[PDB]
Amino acid sequence: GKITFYEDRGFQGRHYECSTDHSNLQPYFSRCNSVRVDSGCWMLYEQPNFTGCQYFLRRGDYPDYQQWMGFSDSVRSCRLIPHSSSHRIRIYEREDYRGQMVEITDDCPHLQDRFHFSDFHSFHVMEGYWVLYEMPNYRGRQYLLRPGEYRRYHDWGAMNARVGSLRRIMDF
Repeated sequence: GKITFYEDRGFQGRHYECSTDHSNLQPYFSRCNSVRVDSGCWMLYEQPNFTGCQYFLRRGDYPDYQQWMGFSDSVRSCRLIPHSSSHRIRIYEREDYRGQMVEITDDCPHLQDRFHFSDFHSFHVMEGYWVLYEMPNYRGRQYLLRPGEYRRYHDWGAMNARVGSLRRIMDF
């Protein structure tokens, strides 16, 4: 993967070219107002050590932070997401994998309108990498889901349980 961060919008100012995970981008730039993703899928984080607001970016140009649904120009850590040939997630109605469950291997732009139940509080990522979104149609706060278990919203870095859609991460 290759991503370039720029301090000013429109791909101006101090820039940093990156091809790896970084827990601390502050030595290389103090603000990020535009990005060019040359290759790969990336999760950016507002704060160091993969904390704070999260943003999913893939191949393409982002001339302003609003284009990655940024809450500000802060980017202080990043993950290159590895390739997934398959995606499988279990979605549960209640915390700790209780209540109704559905198992999917595709994207879901609207959780509420699609299944047999109406509430979504825990997830088991069986295969691949996903982005969980606060609102329908892949909008709002974003949370990376990696293979593994998410018993309640704190496990996915949320400050509350609001969710609305789910997208597989695939190359771009």
